Amino acid sequence: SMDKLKKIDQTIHAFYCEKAVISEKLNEAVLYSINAGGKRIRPILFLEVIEALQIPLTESHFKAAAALEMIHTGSLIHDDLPAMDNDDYRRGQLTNHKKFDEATAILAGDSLFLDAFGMLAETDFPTDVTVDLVRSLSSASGTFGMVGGQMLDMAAEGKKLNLKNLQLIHRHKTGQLLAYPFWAAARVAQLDENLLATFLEIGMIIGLAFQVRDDILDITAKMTYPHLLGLNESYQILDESLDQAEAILRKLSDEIAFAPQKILSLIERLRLDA
Amino acid sequence: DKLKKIDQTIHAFYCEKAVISEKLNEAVLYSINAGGKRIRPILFLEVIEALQIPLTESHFKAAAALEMIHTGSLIHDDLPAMDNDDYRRGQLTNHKKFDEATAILAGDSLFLDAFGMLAETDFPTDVTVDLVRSLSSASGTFGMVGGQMLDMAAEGKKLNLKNLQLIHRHKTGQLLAYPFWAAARVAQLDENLLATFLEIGMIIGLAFQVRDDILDITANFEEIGKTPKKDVMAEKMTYPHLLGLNESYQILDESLDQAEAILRKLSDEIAFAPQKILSLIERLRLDA
Ligand SMILES: C=C(C)CCOP(=O)(O)OP(=O)(O)O
Ligand SMILES: C=C(C)CCOP(=O)(O)OP(=O)(O)O
Ligand SMILES: C=C(C)CCOP(=O)(O)OP(=O)(O)O
Ligand SMILES: [Mg+2]
Ligand SMILES: [Mg+2]
Ligand SMILES: [Mg+2]
Ligand SMILES: [Mg+2]
Ligand SMILES: [Mg+2]
Repeated sequence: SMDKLKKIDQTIHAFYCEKAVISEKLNEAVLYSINAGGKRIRPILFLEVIEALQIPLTESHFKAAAALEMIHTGSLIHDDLPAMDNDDYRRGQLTNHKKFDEATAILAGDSLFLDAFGMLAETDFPTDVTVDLVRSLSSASGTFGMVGGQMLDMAAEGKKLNLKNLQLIHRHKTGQLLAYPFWAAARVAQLDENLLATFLEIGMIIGLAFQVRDDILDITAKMTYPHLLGLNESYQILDESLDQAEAILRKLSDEIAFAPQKILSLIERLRLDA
Repeated sequence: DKLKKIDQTIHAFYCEKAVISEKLNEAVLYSINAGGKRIRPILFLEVIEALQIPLTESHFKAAAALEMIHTGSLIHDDLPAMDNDDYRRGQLTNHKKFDEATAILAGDSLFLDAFGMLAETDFPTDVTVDLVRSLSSASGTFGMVGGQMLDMAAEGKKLNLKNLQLIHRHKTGQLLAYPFWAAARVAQLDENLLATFLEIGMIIGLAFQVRDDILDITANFEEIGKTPKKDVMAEKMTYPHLLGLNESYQILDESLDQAEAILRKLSDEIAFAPQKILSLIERLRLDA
């Protein structure tokens, strides 16, 4: 009903504006990175799986979605730093450290990480649900998730590596937090164990597809699919990953009260053509 | 020994899961193992014990989470764009031992991992959610990171006592208040008791930064494990810079006195044995 993008941004603004401000500059810097566009694929997938499962959307679903986006946004800020990829622009816009300075951007990223779990604990979900969501969000973001993947992507700089090493980087650097929204929606829906596993499986496939798509675009728009396998095979892997994800979603819809059309449409907009 | 077990708990979190990056685990564990007084996690645990609750592995995990955020804050605080120290805890800072990128990510890990650690306890789930909300509140934009920004923005500025307190209560106060509040929450105490423990923690937390400011300009490298007098070169707003050393020593001493008096008063209102906590506060006292 209400535009999900607008509501997600309003949820985020409300978190920063509802409490007595301590540092105006910190709030400003954090919101700069939030308001600097973003397709919001991660929170949108969470919300769309919730609706697909016939659950009416509430304030709390938007907060859980927002928590996820805050972690994603924080990782981008740090990834751009001079000590990291040292980029002056993300999406044709000044990166945080260039808009402000290096110390501000390090702290803005730290805030988004730490704040996200506060956003997530503000929901009205049953408390056992919230605890699992926190555990899994940490697992997907930290030393055994996104941060680990970031370290391996650095550790990788040194070498040609095989498929196994490329998949290891992607799985953790990006795969985990693209899969989280699928698993998390299913957990909020209180689905049984094997359904949770299926939803996580979809998410990992979509995470893979998203990273292969990235690699293909970044050379039509080092340690990548096109470099490792060539373009032809990269296109093939993207296409069969999306097919595979779509087939599992359709099979669920033939088995439980699940209406994934909007998800299937979102996935269809990721496709690339020769 | 609590020190030993806190470290054991952090080690197990990192070693008992399948490693993704050996260099990340190495960088994180480097800063942990370089040292630290563990005042925060120890305070949490001593409150629990003072309230007559036998310690369990779950209390140590909650304590560890708190130390993990603390350690993350130090790694970032030491960075060249922040306070730029080559030394922390007697050893090379993370960014000098490895590199700046590694230090950034190691700090990030610690922050994100800490909530995972906290979520692994066997506490009732409403308790855990309360601790998560309050730990985030103490640590983030409205706590420690908020105070870190104020501290950087105040360099070279002539600020008043109110502004200085704001910096200190947020960058340092929040995460020393948290362990008192948190232990009382775990203990399931009533509202006015939670507030009393929070107040003891805010008193101790502000005093701790007064103490740190003092040490910065009076202690030697071997004593503080970090490069002396950075506050002077950087023109930080500090208690000695605003009020002078003499009044700063006075404030520290009387703040510690107040915290102890409230703790002693609690012991004739509920079942509470504060001796180890009082002992710990006594080790914080400074002489001019
Ligand atoms: C976890 C994150 C932030 C992914 C960063 O990966 P890259 O560094 O390869 O991606 P872009 O900067 O091109 O987004
Ligand atoms: C002053 C602050 C808040 C940072 C250092 O805290 P500690 O003095 O507790 O440092 P470690 O013992 O943990 O090294
Ligand atoms: C969150 C932190 C680090 C508060 C203490 O600030 P300082 O910068 O004075 O701490 P030290 O580096 O002197 O330990
Ligand atoms: Mg990168
Ligand atoms: Mg990058
Ligand atoms: Mg500092
Ligand atoms: Mg410092
Ligand atoms: Mg200091």
